[PDB]
Parts: sequence; C-alpha cells; structure tokens
Amino acid sequence: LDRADILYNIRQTSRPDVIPTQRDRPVAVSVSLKFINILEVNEITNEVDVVFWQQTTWSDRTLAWNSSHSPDQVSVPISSLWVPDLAAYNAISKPEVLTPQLARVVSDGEVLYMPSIRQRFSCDVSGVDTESGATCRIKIGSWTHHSREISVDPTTDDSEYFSQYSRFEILDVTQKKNSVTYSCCPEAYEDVEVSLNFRKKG
Amino acid sequence: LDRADILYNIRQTSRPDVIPTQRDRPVAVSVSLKFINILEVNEITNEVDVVFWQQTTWSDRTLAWNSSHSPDQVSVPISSLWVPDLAAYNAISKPEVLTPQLARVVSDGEVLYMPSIRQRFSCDVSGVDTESGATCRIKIGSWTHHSREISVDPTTENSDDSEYFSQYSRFEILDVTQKKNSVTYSCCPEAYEDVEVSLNFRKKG
Amino acid sequence: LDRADILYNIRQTSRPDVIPTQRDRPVAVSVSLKFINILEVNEITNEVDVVFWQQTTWSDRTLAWNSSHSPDQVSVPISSLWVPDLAAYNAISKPEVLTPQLARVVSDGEVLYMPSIRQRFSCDVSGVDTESGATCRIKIGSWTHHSREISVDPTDDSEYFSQYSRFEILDVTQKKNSVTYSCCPEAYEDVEVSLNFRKKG
Amino acid sequence: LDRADILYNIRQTSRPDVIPTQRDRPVAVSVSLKFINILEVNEITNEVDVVFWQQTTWSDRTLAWNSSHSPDQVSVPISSLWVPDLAAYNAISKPEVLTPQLARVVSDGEVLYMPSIRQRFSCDVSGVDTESGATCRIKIGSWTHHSREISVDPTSEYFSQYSRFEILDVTQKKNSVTYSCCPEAYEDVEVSLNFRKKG
Amino acid sequence: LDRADILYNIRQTSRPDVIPTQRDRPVAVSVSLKFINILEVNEITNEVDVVFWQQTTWSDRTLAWNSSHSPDQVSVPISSLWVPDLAAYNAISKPEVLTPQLARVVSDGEVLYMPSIRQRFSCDVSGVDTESGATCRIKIGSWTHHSREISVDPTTENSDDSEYFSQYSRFEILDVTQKKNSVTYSCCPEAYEDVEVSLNFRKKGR
Ligand SMILES: c1ccc(-c2cncc(N3CCCNCC3)c2)cc1
Ligand SMILES: c1ccc(-c2cncc(N3CCCNCC3)c2)cc1
Ligand SMILES: c1ccc(-c2cncc(N3CCCNCC3)c2)cc1
Ligand SMILES: c1ccc(-c2cncc(N3CCCNCC3)c2)cc1
Ligand SMILES: c1ccc(-c2cncc(N3CCCNCC3)c2)cc1
Ligand SMILES: c1ccc(-c2cncc(N3CCCNCC3)c2)cc1
Ligand SMILES: c1ccc(-c2cncc(N3CCCNCC3)c2)cc1
Repeated sequence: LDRADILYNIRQTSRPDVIPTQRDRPVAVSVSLKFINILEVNEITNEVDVVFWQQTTWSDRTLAWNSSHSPDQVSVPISSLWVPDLAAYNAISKPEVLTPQLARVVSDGEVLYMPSIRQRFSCDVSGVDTESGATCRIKIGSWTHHSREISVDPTTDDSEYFSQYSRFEILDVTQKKNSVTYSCCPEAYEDVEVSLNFRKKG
Repeated sequence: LDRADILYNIRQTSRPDVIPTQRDRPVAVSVSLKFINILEVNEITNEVDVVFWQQTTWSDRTLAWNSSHSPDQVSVPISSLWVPDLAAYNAISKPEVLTPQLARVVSDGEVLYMPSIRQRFSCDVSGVDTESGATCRIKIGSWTHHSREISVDPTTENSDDSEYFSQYSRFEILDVTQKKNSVTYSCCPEAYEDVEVSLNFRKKG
Repeated sequence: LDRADILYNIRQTSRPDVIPTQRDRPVAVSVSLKFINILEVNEITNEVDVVFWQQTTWSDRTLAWNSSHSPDQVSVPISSLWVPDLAAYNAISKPEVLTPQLARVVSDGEVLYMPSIRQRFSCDVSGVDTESGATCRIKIGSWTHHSREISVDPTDDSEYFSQYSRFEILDVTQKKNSVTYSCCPEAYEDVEVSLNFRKKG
Repeated sequence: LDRADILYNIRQTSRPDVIPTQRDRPVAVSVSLKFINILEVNEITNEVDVVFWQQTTWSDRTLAWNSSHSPDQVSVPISSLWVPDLAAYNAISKPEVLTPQLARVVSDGEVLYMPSIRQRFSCDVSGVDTESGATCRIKIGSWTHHSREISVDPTSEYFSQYSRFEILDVTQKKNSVTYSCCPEAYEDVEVSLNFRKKG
Repeated sequence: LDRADILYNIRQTSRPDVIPTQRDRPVAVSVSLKFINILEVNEITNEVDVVFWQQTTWSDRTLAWNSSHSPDQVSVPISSLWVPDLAAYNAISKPEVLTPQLARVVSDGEVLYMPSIRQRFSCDVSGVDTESGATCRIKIGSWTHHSREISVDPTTENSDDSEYFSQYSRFEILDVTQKKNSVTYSCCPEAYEDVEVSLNFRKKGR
C-alpha cells in the first residue's frame, strides 16, 4: 500500500457519522489544551479571548491498515473521519479554527486531531492583576454522547508554546475529569475541566 | 442492528424536507430555553446579547427502528433529519450556533435537538439596573407551518434549570416564565403557534 | 399524493436556474416590505440599519399538482426553487437572512416567500429628529431580468413594527417604476419603498 | 430551444474551469467601475470603503446557441460559467458581493456580469477635504493569466446623492506590467477616482 | 492536448487529499512572503494586521503532461489540487484570502500558488515608532506533515523588500529576511520544518 491507496480506502469506507464504539464500550477520547496566547481579558465582564492547541486523540479501528511494507501514518481531512462532538460549555463564541482541518491517522487506527483554536469564554477573571492571578476554568465534553459512548480523559512545561509577546503570563494549568448528571437526562456526561491560572505581566 | 446500520438506514430514508405529520395531526414540538449567559445589554436601544440552550423535542416515526437487540439511541447530524423551522420573532441577528449540530434520536422516533445559541434580541430592557429588574420577552415559533401542521409547547421544567446560568455574568436571573400563544397574522388566513419566554433579570449590584 | 410525494416531485424535477415564464409573458413578482425594526440611524453618514419581512410572491406552474385529495400547500427550501433575483439598489451590506429559508408553495403553483431580513441602506436620514421625520427610500427590482421577463409590483404600516425601537413609523408608501438604464436597451422594473420615520419624543 | 434547454446545455457543457481562448488569442475582458457610494474614508490609515458596480464583459463561444427561433439571452449563475479571475491589487478586504451572482449570456456567447460590490482599498486619501479633492487609484487585473491569455480594457451617474462625498472625476487607464516573480506581462485597468468631502 | 483536455485530466485524476511524495522523500515546498501592506499595529497588545502575497511552490508529478504541441501552463482551482497544509504558528485570525484561489500548473508538474492574504499576528511590535524599527517574526510550516514528508525551503533569489509594498501604508519596510527552523514537538517524535520570516518595519516619521 502507498499513501494514495490508504487514503482511497479511508475515503471510500470511513463512516464520518458513525461513532466507532467497540463491544458496547465507550470511545476513549483524550483531550489536552496547550495555551498559545491570551489576547483579551475583561475583569468587568468576566470574559477572556484565548488561543489554544486542542490536542485530541482517539481510536477508530475501521481506519486500520496492514503497515508491514507501507507508510504507518497519513494526514486525512476530518470531513472524511468520525470526530467526537466536543464543545466548551462556557464558550461564548464559536471555535475559530486557525489551522488546516487535517487529522493524523496511524495504521493501528489511532487518530490525532490537534487544531489551533481561538475562542471567547465566560469565566472568573478576578485577580488577573495580582500575585496569585486569576483562575479561568473551561469545561469541554461531548455534546450528545453520554459516558457509555464517549469518555473524556485529561492527558499530560505549561508555557512551552505560550507566546512570549502576550500581555499575560501563565502561572499554572491543571486538568481534572468530571462525571456530571444533569436533572433532565438519565446518563452521566464526562468533561475535562481545564483550569488556567494566569496574570497580567508586570 | 448496530449503530452503523441504524445510521445508514436513517441517512438513506430520512426525507429531511418532509414534515412528519401523523395522519391529520400537527407535529407536536416542545421548546424551552435554558439561559446560560447574558453578555451585553443596552437600555437606550432596547437590545440584549444572550447565550441560551434551545431545548427542542419532537417525534418522527419514519426514524424508528426495532431496538430489541440494538442500541436504542444514536446521534445524527441535523442535515440528515427534518427539523422544525423555528425562529425568534424579535431576533435581530441570526442564531450563532456554538455547538456541534447533532440531534439525539431514540428508537421510537423521538428526536432531541439542543444547540447552544448566541443571539441578539430586540426587547424591553427598561428597569435592568433596578431591583425589580427588566423583563425581556422572546417569541419563538414555526416560521412557515400553521397550527394544523406544527404546534409548539413548553417542556415541563427541571430543578436544575436555574443552575446552568453563569455565575460570572454581570447579570442575574430573577425568574423565567413561558406562555403558549396562537396568533393570526394579517398576511395569512391560519393561526400560528409560538412560545413566549419571559426573562426577568437585573444587573448585579 | 401526500406531502412526501409532492416534495419528492418538486425536488426531482427541480429547475432552480430556470425562470418560469408562461407564454412569453413576464413572471409577475409581488414584493412588499413589512418593517419590524429600525436599529441604527446615522444622520451624518445617511445610513440606516433595518429589520423587515420581505414579502415576496410569484407563480411557477411547473410546481403545480392536482390537490383534489391532497394537501394544497407545502413548505419547500428555496434552494429547490427558482427565486426572483431581487436586490435593493441602495443596500450597502448583503441581506442578512434571519429566518429559515423556506417558501410556501400552493398546489396551483403560487409561491410565497417571506424571510426576516436585516440590512443596511444608504438613504436620506435628514429630519429624523424632527416631527415630520426622515423619509428613507429603498429601491428593489430584478438585478438581471428586464420587464418582459420579470415584472415587479407591490403586494397597515406598523402592525409588525417593534414597540421597543427608538423609532416610530409615520408612514410607508410604495411606488412602481420602470427604468431604462444607459447600460442596456430594455426596461427594468422596481418597487420604491418610502419609509417615513422619526426618533420617539 | 426554450430557456430550460439552453440552461440545461450550459450547465452540462460550459467548463467553468476552462479559459475560453480561441486560436491562442487572449480572452478580451472589458472592465469598468461605476461608483455607487463612498462610505468611509480614513485620512490616518489611507483606506477607503466604496460601493461600485463592476461591469465585466467577455466572449465565451462554447456558450453560444442558435437563436433563430429562441430566446437570445438568459441569466446564468456564475458558478456555471468561466469567469475571469480579476482582483483589485490594492484591496484590503475581500469583495463583498451585494447582488445575486447572475450573469447575462447572449446567444453569440457574449457574457455580461455586473455585480454590486462593497470593498475596502488602500490608496491616497490626502486632500479629501480640499477643493481639488483626493485621487484614489484602484488597479484591477487577472491574478494568474498573463497578457497572451487575458487582456483587460475599459468598457458619476449612479452615484448616491446621500454620500458624504461627491465625485469630481473618474478616469481609466490600461497598463501592461511585468512583475519580478514572472517572465510574462499582466494587464490591468487603473481606475482613478477623484472625490472630495461635501462642505 | 488543449487546455480543456489538460484541465479535464487534472480534474479527473488529481488526488487532492494525497501528498505527492516520490518514494520516501519529502515534497520540497518553497514559501516566501512579499509584503503588500501593514494596516494596523498595536504596540500595547503586540498585534499586527498585514497583507502579503504568500508565494508557494512545489512539484506534483501526477499533474504532468506532454507539452510538445500543447500549452505548457494552465490555471487550476486549488480545490482540484493537493496543496500543502501550511499555517502561521503565531497567527491569531484565520487567513483572509483576498484573491481568486487559482494555482498555476506547469507541464512538468510544478505548481505555483500565490494568493494575497490578510492576517493578524501576535509578535514583537516594540520599537515600531523608533528609527531602528520593530521586528515582527512570522512562523509558517506544515501543520501535520513532518520533515520526511514536507520540507519548507525559505530560500530566495533576487527579491527586493519593498517592490510591491504600498506607498500609502503608514509604515515602511526596513528589511525582510527568511530563515528555516526544525523543531521537535513534545506531542510527536519527528522534526517539523518551518519558515521564520522577519519583518523589520517602522512608522513613517520624517
Ligand atoms: C438523551 C437525551 C438528550 C440528549 C442530548 C441531546 N443534545 C444535547 C444534550 N446535552 C445535554 C447533556 C450533557 N451535554 C450537554 C448537551 C443532550 C442525549 C441523550
Ligand atoms: C401561506 C401561509 C404562510 C406563508 C408564510 C411564509 N413565510 C413566512 C410567513 N410568516 C407569517 C406567518 C407567521 N410566521 C412569520 C412569517 C408566512 C405563506 C403562505
Ligand atoms: C435563576 C433563575 C432562573 C434561571 C433559568 C434560566 N433558564 C431557564 C430556566 N427555566 C426555568 C423556568 C421554566 N422555563 C424555562 C426553564 C431558568 C436561571 C437562574
Ligand atoms: C452550562 C452551564 C452549566 C454547566 C454545568 C457544568 N458542570 C456542572 C453543573 N452543575 C452541577 C450539578 C448538575 N446540574 C447543573 C449544575 C453545570 C454546563 C453548561
Ligand atoms: C444585457 C441585459 C442586462 C444585463 C445586466 C447584467 N447585470 C446587471 C444589470 N443591471 C442593470 C439592469 C437593472 N438592474 C441593475 C444591474 C444588467 C447584461 C446584458
Ligand atoms: C507562473 C506564472 C505566474 C504565476 C502566478 C500565480 N499566482 C499569482 C501571480 N501573480 C503575479 C502576476 C500578476 N498578478 C498578481 C499575482 C502569478 C505562477 C507561475
Ligand atoms: C503523529 C504525527 C503528527 C501529529 C500531529 C497532528 N496534528 C498536529 C500536529 N502538530 C505538531 C507538529 C507541528 N505542527 C503543529 C501541530 C501533529 C499527530 C500524530
């Protein structure tokens, strides 16, 4: 198989609408935010404008191929792949995807989608101008798939990719996993809560 | 049937353009707004900028499948489904859908669609910076289907509903009420149903 | 015929690019604007931001069906229909369509399309703060079809106007016009909508 | 042939991606701007926001039909036609097309496309508040087709009386430019808009 | 072959999703930016709004045709072609493409794509209103393809810095330099190439 054959096969047979659950197990989705920039902060409105790497990982075995004498990875448009229906619960603008919308697919069926995203959020901006800084929390989870269909899990220097030219600096980033039941649905929905501790530079 | 078969079948036979009236009855559409945020308010122009979840429910039997030994629910892109043509009459921007545009479909044909939407409305902002607050009314109904084709009703509430509102808003919600109306417009002979959602809110002090 | 059959037929024989003229007569298009709101007015720049329902009506016999024992109306996506190529000549933004883009089609072939639209126009804003108000004129006609192909005609002044606007409507009138531009031999029809409005006391 | 047949034929055979050269002669494209409005002018940044009709004309013989007993013109979506790949070199926003994107096609293959466009340009705004006014130049040509493939040539009265500005004069010049990156000449039309603020 | 045949063939067989690697070797992609305008600069936020021609060049042999008695070049919509998945790492808006999205394809398979782009970047704006000027650095590379799949060539030949630069900008260009970098990201284990373009500019002030 060359890349042309692999991509032809994926295009003809991937079902982008079909969640790739195996044996009534959930699809395990890894989520991790790498902050690139903090562009605007409003301590009165409690709004922030940030740019982050949304590093997203999952397995889809229907994509797998024998790579014994073949490329073991290809890049694939996400329009030809199933992708998890993740959303930030406290976002107040839609995600502005800054980068080409291609995922990397490994021959064992591992998919890695890592777009750079600019988005506005409602969160706690108090303390942004102090030693301890502000802590803005961002919840991301599957919009329509409960915990028996999609599980989300944090994977893991916090400023590695953070712009040195921002007016802000990152003090710390922590992630944590949540299982929430909402009074109107019987099942639990998982999210990752990302806490960004940052402050205005001096 | 596995999920792949169910979604294949739906994709091949949905008929997204066809309102699923059963016999000669209206499609019963449930609608309810859960407010997530109030972002901007202007008392001189009587405009508000708001984020809400638009909880929407209806039945489409053409989607039903035998779930005896199968998944009883799947997620489906709304582009593959008939969806009610709802609109807010006093909206002054088009809905900005913040979330993935997927509905949940149950094996008995029940459809649940709930996008998170940011939108601007024209409404009564007077009193917002007082203790009794302002009362903004949002009117939602089918744009082109009269009452014999689509009926709209509020869903019954959850104890949780008041708690999706952001604690970080400059504003706080005092109360949310809903009400069903049937209006006849001068341009058209039949009645059109809407739900009016009254949002009583004020600036935090 | 049920609705599924009607909509299948419309979709399958869908000729959205083909103007439905009958017998070498023009397609008669009705248009009227129902003003919903006036959001922003600038008397220095002579610009207004408005919300209106664009009530549009025409006949397309290729859509017709025998409704003797069938629904006599269906809702149809305008993407599956021919639609007159109307434009406001003094618009300075593209139309922002606020509603689902569905038209109502009657079994005799009549089509009724009435979207809510937000749009900005260049027009006379002088006198908006006076008692007689300003009069803003909105010119609407077919962009590319002359009078032998499309004719345009008019279809309560504030039955739908928002009570929460900073403005009030004093009067709305419509005149028809037929214009031969220096660019083309044929005449093009338009409707002129005059909106007389003022800032509330 | 009725309109339905003509439009069916065009939709099936028009090759929107294929430049309609005949006998290795350039496609002759006429372009002219009719100014409708000047909305915003910035003396700080040297930017102007203007609305114009972009009157564009060319011949595509593959569209032609026998019109002896048929309509001699139809309106056609530009998505079904080859369109010259014109761009304004000093534009700083993409063209906002205000009107239905339909062209008029004549039975001999002549195409006439004239959208109303709102667009923002970088140009000389100095003098906008004097009697002599400012002169803003807009340069338009084919982005990727040189002079042996596309030639461009020139083809007040529609200007809004409600603009804060008035037009003193519009002139049009044609140029043939060779750029560093490329061996062939590219043609453009330069439109000079002499305008001023009304007092 | 006439143009119609060449374009038909390209439309029928180009695999837009398939990177045109020969063997195990990378597709060499050339990238250079020609600055057209600097529209807005914010020294407090360290943000700039710029317009440039993003001259992009690569080879795709699957597009090649015998041009002995045929046109040796055609213009082709990029939607019918594989194009490299380049992104500016410090962009804070998506690219606003100002021009028709057509690439020029030569009969040997060389592709030349040169759109005019307006985009906002986060970078060092300090010194913009001084004589020595600011230096804003723009980083562009393949988003998902490592160095064995795409190499980015920043090299230049006979370029001048202000040739296409607008005389009506509030800013002037002092110098433009290009440089290649190779980085290993903590996400993955391979090297990824980028071009770093350094724009030395200042506010006009004489
Ligand atoms: C059963 C009933 C409703 C939904 C459903 C559809 N569409 C959005 C949601 N959401 C609420 C659950 C938690 N995630 C936020 C969105 C749920 C799914 C399964
Ligand atoms: C017959 C029945 C309805 C319509 C129709 C189409 N398109 C918008 C409307 N509207 C008035 C009804 C209430 N909803 C607001 C808009 C009506 C046309 C013909
Ligand atoms: C405080 C009080 C109410 C709400 C609130 C927001 N958003 C929807 C509701 N609901 C309950 C009332 C019944 N109708 C709609 C659902 C309540 C938030 C904070
Ligand atoms: C929008 C607003 C709130 C939440 C939200 C997230 N995470 C936990 C909660 N809550 C915990 C108890 C369950 N009911 C609602 C309150 C709410 C999500 C989206
Ligand atoms: C022959 C007849 C009409 C047109 C034509 C194309 N495209 C815009 C127009 N317009 C002038 C007519 C009335 N509407 C304004 C724009 C005309 C072209 C060739
Ligand atoms: C060979 C010849 C021309 C181009 C080409 C592609 N794409 C934009 C240009 N431009 C410069 C020429 C004049 N038009 C401005 C843009 C040239 C590529 C390869
Ligand atoms: C294997 C190889 C590459 C990726 C991959 C996917 N998606 C974005 C990246 N990035 C890091 C490489 C340099 N460009 C920034 C984005 C890498 C995933 C698995």
